[PDB]
Amino acid sequence: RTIQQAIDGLENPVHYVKDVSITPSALLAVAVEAARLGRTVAFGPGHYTNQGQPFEVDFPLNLDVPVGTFLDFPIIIRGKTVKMVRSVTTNLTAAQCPAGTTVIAGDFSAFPVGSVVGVKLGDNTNGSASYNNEAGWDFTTVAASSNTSITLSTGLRWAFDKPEVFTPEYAVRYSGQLSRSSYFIPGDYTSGLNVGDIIRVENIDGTDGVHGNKEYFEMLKVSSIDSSGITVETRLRYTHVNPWIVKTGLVKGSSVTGGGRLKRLEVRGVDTPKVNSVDVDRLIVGLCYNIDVGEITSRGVGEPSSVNFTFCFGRGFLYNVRASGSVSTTDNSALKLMSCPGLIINNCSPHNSTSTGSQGDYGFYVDAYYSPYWCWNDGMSINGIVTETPRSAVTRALWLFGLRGCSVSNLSGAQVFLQGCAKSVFSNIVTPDNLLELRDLSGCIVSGMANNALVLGCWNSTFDLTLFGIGSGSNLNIALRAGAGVTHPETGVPTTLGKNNTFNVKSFSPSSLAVTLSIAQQERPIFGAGCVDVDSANKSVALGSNVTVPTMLPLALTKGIDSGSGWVGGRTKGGIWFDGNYRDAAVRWNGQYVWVADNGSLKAAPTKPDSDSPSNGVVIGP
Amino acid sequence: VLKDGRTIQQAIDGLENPVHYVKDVSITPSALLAVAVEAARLGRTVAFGPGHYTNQGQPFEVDFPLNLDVPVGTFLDFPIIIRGKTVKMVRSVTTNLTAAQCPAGTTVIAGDFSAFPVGSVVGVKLGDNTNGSASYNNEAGWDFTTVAASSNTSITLSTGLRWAFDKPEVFTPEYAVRYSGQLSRSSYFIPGDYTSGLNVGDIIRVENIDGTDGVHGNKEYFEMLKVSSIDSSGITVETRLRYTHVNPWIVKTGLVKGSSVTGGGRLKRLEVRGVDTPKVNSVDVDRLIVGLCYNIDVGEITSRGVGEPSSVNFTFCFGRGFLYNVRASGSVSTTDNSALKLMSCPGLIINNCSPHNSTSTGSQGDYGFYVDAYYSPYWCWNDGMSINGIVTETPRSAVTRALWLFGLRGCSVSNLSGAQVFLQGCAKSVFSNIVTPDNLLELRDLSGCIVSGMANNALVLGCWNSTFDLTLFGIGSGSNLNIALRAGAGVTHPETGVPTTLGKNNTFNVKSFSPSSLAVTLSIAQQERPIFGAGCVDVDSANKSVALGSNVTVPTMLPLALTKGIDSGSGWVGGRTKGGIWFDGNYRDAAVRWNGQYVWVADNGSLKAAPTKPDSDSPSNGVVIGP
Amino acid sequence: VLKDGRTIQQAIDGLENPVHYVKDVSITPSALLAVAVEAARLGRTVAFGPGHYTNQGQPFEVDFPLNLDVPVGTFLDFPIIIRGKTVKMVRSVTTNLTAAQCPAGTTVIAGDFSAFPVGSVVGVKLGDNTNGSASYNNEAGWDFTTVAASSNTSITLSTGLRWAFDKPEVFTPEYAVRYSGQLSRSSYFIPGDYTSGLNVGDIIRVENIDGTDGVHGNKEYFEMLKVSSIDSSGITVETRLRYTHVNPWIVKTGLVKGSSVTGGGRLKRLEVRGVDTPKVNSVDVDRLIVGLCYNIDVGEITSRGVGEPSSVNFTFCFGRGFLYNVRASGSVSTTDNSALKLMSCPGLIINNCSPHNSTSTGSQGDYGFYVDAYYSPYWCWNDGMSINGIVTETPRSAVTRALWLFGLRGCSVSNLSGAQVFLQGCAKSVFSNIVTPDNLLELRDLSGCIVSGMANNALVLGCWNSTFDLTLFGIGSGSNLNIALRAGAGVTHPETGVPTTLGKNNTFNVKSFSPSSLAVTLSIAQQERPIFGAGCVDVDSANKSVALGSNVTVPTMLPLALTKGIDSGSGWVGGRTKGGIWFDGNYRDAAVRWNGQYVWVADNGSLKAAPTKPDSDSPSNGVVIGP
Repeated sequence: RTIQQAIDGLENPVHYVKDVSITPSALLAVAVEAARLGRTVAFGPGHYTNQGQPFEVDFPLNLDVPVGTFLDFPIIIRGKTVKMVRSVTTNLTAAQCPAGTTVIAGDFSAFPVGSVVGVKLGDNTNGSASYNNEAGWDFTTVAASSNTSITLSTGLRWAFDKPEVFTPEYAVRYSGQLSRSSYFIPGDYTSGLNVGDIIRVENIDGTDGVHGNKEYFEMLKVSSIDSSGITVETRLRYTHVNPWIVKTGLVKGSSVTGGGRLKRLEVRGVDTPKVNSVDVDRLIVGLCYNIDVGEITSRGVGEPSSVNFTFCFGRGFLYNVRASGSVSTTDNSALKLMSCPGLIINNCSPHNSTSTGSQGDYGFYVDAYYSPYWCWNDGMSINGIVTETPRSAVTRALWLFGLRGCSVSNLSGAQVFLQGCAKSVFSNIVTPDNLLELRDLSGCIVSGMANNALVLGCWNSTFDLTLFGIGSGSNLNIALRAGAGVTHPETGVPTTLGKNNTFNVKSFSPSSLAVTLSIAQQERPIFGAGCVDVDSANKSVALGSNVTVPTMLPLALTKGIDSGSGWVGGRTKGGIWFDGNYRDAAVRWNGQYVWVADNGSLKAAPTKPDSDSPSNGVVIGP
Repeated sequence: VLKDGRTIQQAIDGLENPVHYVKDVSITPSALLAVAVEAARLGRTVAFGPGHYTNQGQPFEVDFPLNLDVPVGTFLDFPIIIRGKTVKMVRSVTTNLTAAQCPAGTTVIAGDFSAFPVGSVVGVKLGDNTNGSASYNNEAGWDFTTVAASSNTSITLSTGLRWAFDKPEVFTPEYAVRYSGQLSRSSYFIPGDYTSGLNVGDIIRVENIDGTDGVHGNKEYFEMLKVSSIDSSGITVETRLRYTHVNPWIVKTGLVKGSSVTGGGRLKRLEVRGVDTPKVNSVDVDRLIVGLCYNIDVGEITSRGVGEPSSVNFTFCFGRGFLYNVRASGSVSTTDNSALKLMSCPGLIINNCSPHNSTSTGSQGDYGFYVDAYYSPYWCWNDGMSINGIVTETPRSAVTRALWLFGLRGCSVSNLSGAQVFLQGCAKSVFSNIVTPDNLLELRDLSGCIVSGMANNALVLGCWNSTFDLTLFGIGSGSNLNIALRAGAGVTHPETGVPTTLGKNNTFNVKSFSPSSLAVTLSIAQQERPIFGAGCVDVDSANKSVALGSNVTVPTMLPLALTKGIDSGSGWVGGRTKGGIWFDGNYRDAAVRWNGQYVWVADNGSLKAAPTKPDSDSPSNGVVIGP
Repeated sequence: VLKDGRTIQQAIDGLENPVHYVKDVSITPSALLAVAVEAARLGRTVAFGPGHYTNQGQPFEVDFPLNLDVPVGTFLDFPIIIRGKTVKMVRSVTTNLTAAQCPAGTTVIAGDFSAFPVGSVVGVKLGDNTNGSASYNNEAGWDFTTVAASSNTSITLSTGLRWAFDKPEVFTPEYAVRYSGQLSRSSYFIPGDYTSGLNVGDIIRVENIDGTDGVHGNKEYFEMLKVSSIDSSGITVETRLRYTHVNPWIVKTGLVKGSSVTGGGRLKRLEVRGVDTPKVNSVDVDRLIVGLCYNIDVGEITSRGVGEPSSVNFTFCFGRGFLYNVRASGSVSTTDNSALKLMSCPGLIINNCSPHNSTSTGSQGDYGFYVDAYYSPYWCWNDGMSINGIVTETPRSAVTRALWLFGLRGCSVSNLSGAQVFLQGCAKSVFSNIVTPDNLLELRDLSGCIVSGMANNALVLGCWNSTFDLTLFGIGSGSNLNIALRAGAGVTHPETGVPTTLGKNNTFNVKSFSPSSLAVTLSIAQQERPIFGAGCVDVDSANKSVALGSNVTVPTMLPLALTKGIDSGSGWVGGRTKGGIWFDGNYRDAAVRWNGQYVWVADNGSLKAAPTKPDSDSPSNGVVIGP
């Protein structure tokens, strides 16, 4: 009967998964068939648990997950970080494969002498920050191989746990410098690369990492190629010296949308992933290009992060994200980004982060160190981050580290830490109940309002702050404290004195204990014309150890200011116009009030004159 | 008949009419309700075919999740109301009484209350059939107390009603407990044993009684919170408290678990009330109301209005919400209201709203955008909002005010443009990138705020510890006639509620570029220690640069670039500095003008003075003050 | 084999081939049009199954609403053009005349115009087969006049054509009336009786003739407005007028009522022209053009380009639009153009645009982001836009300028980063959070603007009543060699159009941190009353702090933190203050450096001077000025 066949077909659309009991292998076959067409797999209502197994694909996945569908199992889309011809896994420990290792045991017969070989951490280890390698890739050449060992031509830069050793499909050493902001890489790569391929550029000898470190890399998409060189779709973010150029195998697109719920989604190694309008309890996006992720909610799964983004390159968008429910024992964050240059971030609202010991679990954290790598967060635009204090002994809530050339605005709710940033603007910071902590910023502009503030180090920076209170702990009774730095963020030079920082502080604490500004370990601090405090305070300017060339413009501080011969005042052409008579052009100067009288003479008196000729007045001249 | 026993007719009928798809514009209200009930059983969407649906003219109301897909070509032309339980109740009695029959302080209410046990918790709300009245301070209030007596003809409350109630509805909460002590703002753990009534995922109402953390120090305010863990020692909530409460009631709500409306089509009227995590996105809604919800997500909305005082409202939305890409218009009011109106939505991120075509009939206004903290009786702070990107136009009204923000604290606000802004009664907030060059900028009773941008002219009333960094292009035409920036008296400190008429410690950095020969750059009255900063500029066509009115004390000035008259007096305070100043020049460019002299250090090191600006180091009208 | 009328095969065939689902990539252009016409009757979507559709290589053009659902896996690889009527017409005559044959001032046009009555309104547009030419100032112009003579061989216009036209098309509008007098910007009511030609919901074109409210005071500008109410006394419009018009034409348009393209898939080329409220969202569009639309909503778009001078552009969009989350790339030009290009879009909110990979072949540029107000002949202001979040990179071109904003007024702009910004010919706008530390920041002919952020170095040309608050890290390498901030001559005031070479009353607060021994912090010429504010800073490695060039008058300085040479002269003006100053110290830290002396008040109250900074209160080189 054709009618029965027709109705059976109508009741069971291809590409519509509606049986929660679909086997893992049948679900995989659905996804394989959809990918041949490039179309979506859609789901009917229900609670799907996939026999408790992860569902992993290495090809494009386009899911429509509607309201009423819960995909309650791990879904992992995983492309190839480096495209490989062969690989040998290993169970050596980091102690058996320490930094500088050149000989690795295993069956390496098929690895030709002189070929390029790469080494990565095994897929069943997280490595360790203790030997500075949780995410590292190393490239070198084969000096010798046998069915018992391989000899590398240069030693491994870091220790590896469970090293996996492989031959890249296409990997070439560049001789010379690829400068940041370039778009053309000279050379003949036509034997290995095509338009649309994504390459990894792995620095070896350059120093354009955070703190001047040499471990960093970036991904780029080839937009043109000929025998003279390749052009890439976005300009280089970092300067590389003698890098490796390596072909990746990122998956060509993937998407997850629809309004339903996913327990755990991992999107790794994808070119142009989209994740939008879903509830994802745990979301991980890593080693991707041109991401677009937004309108996401995430309740967490009790892991140290709930949503994180790692090594995302190109021009990404991250918007309208509510993330929560993370629990950590070491530093981590509900919403966490690590080295995502060029990303636009708009409107993130994290909350309910918890730490169970002595370290933090932040609401929002942008970090540039993922051992071994120190890739700058170059050129990010961040607007609209609303936080609350972690449920933690650590009250820090929002932490930005390793940003350069970034525009940052509208940060509110809980304690902000800005650390190790360069040439960036941070405005509309609104955290009136909290400390604002600032460390080792170079050429930054910081403005907004807080309870109290701490500046450690910093160079050529401006701090334009309204402060409502004073410190309670290491900054006890001080509205703004400045102290020693540690490291210049771009050069990595150890540096304890801050230099040339401008302070425009309006301090409104009504406490009789308040010390408006307490400054130490600073060269040429500048106290600007915008400084204000009120006369209930205890002290206006306390200068401590190692302050040199302190500089002041006329301001509206009301209580004690420390003295000394090193003060530099304002400088001007044109004089000044003291526009007044004895009433309102009397200049207070040491123990006198000095004024020009109505008859043109210069006078002085030890108390403010109530006439042009007070009885305690004297004529200076003529 | 088919292999599974069904006839062909049933199989095609089901394919041509899926249970969750509504394509018949003539579907009855009862049949539509049955569709919605069945979709809620499966947690899934009801989708519509094209057509103009009127539901026999009837409102369509549900008290369970509704998830609608309303595509382009579908017009749901009937009210749709999703209504959860603001407080979960085990019994309730409605009355017919007016507010005059149930005044403030009432303890005895007529009706059949025989099932209300003495000593149980009893609540009173306005009936759903009244809006109350701001005239007795109660449009939205809830009161909780205990039963002191009950019978089949009246009930006696242990404490008198806080406000009068119209049509009071008297009820037993399913779970309500009185807390003894303070719950501080920014806490996340509430001590006590709530395990007999609460579970993880429940939403609770915390109703303040004795605390003063409302706007103006008022005692009427509340918030909602979601329970994230519970044990016999206390509950934790998934967002920290926004307000400090003292001896509050802790009350279990019955918010609906989710709901959504999406799809590209058009709805005449959508009310989303008492929903945990509602989503409304990518629809045209003529009248949208979202009220008493948690963790909202509303965006990509257009609204043409229905000629009512507001077109789009958000009221009492708690947790962490998003509101974005909204175009609203078409409202008509007789008393103050707004096309897009928000009342007490702490923690909300608002991005890109573009209201227009708002109209008022009388002497009050119909604003484009209004964030308000007073919804009588409540004064819940708009604490911790982030607002970016609001474009307004002048209402069609006697009142030119277009964008009004009241009762914000700890808020980051930026990018407000197009028509007249009023900031009122805000604290510890930043308002930047204000761009309203054709309009007055009005600022009243701000405490610890920073306000920057550009306008035609400006008015500062009161304010404490605030900074006004403004470029102004014109001068006032009415109550601020010919003044670029006027400062005058305040009314009330916003946090403490203390009546206060003098502003204090405000910084003014005003660049005033009106070319009018009538312009007065700054006209300052009723201010203690106003500070005229180094950023002040005007131009020498002005009539006057600084006029000082009544009750100005300790006026303070830093060296600046104002060019016309400045009022004199012995109370002026100048800038203070270490290091002296370097007057870097000789007689031509280090001559200091001082009263009627020019004073300079001559090339031989002597100090000279002359009554006109010196054209040489030794003018014939020069005098040596000394060597 | 029957159901209730229909055969079972009918029903099965209907279900296997639903009528609004296009799933056959072989569908003919005629059949696809018929699907679109049927959907428009219902106002519903056309949805596509997966596949690569090429429409037999034909453009697909409609002049009625189109609502497409284009899902992931669908590629519509052919041009799709939705085109409403810019002006509704009742007759039109096309010609093949060249611009030399129809020069500016032309009153007589050959052709069969026997159907055009003397005294009726006639309009002239460029033919649809021409682009015109900027060389005779007309790529987009419309002219309206009356018929003075007509016959089967020519028409005579009552007034000469304002510009030359190539292939002029001559037509009678359906409804066009001349307004006598001024329609002021910001108004909403247009007096007169238009009921014979207009209804609520119509969109009108207001074409200025005699007003001067264009950029540079030019007379060529127009806007579109939607009628929200009408009676016999006048019309009301949904949004207030953006421009002031004098003796304009009021012309009825035929904009299409709605259209939309969504769904996740890919389109080769989409042109949306003459549409009331188009929506384009969540699609990949290689080339996207949106022009002459009202209340646009375009967002979540990616565009890889087609190698044309622009990839995505918006022209003449009115009302209240949104543009958001756009990644555009792949443009290639030989004359100025931009990957993402906007021309005259007043009132538009723009949020989060990330253009890249733009290329130009010769001496002009191909920018990443460009907002322009000149599209010949028109100079319509970009009035009241809000722009936030633009990330650029340097074009692959000899021109390094990457982001160019021209002809903005009343705009709030923030968060511009990544590559070289040019702000030109803007008025009464704020531009903040500019972060381009590797690049020149170029600023020309700004009036009443506030510009803040950080760059490598900066150039200010002209400008009036503006503020430049900048941190600079380097110095120029070419035209601005060795200078951190250079100021020079302007050209034109942007609002009045008055030719003006001197800037006036600009405030410079520059913090310059170049460590180069060549650095000149400020090099100022062609400026009246430049103000060097109290926020200026440099470091003492620099060569020079302030170099004054030709035509600097009334240079004004407040006490600041510049450390190297400042040019001298008698025209310097210092700060002004009430209350004196408190030099709070003794000989150590209240010594005033003054010409070649240090002056201080000694502990005994006498005034002293010494030629070196004093190391005691009575140095051996000191002198008592007086007691």
